[PDB]
Amino acid sequence: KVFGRCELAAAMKRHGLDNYRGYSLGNWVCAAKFESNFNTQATNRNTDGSTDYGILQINSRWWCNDGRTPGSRNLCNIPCSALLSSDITASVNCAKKIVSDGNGMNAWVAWRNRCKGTDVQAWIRGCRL
Ligand SMILES: [Cl-]
Ligand SMILES: [Cl-]
Ligand SMILES: [Cl-]
Ligand SMILES: [Cl-]
Ligand SMILES: [Cl-]
Ligand SMILES: [Cl-]
Ligand SMILES: [Cl-]
Ligand code: NA
Repeated sequence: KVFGRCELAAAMKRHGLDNYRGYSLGNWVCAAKFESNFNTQATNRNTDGSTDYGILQINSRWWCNDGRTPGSRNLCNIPCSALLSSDITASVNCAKKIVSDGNGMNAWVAWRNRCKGTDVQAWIRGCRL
């Protein structure tokens, strides 16, 4: 599924991400824009052989099982395929664990490089929320 901007903002708010760990909804929408362009089926292979999955490009090194990432963990206790669903519940629940891990949203390098410190409220501007 390719979400619209305000469509995703609404879905993220419905699943309790808005101000989760103090990160406003615009932070989460911005991260999803640059990680996946709002596409739930986004995948990207890392140089180390891990893969990133879904709207928030969650990595198989730590967070999900894809059976092809040696020495990895599965701390969200999900198959990485769950992260590609039209239903964002598994991505949101796993993102809540990642953002609790100690470095907040810096876990998402695209958030650090493209969203952090910017006017992230622009990402939810106009949306009925
Ligand atoms: Cl957009
Ligand atoms: Cl915001
Ligand atoms: Cl594996
Ligand atoms: Cl594990
Ligand atoms: Cl699995
Ligand atoms: Cl959803
Ligand atoms: Cl933080
Ligand atoms: Na894994």
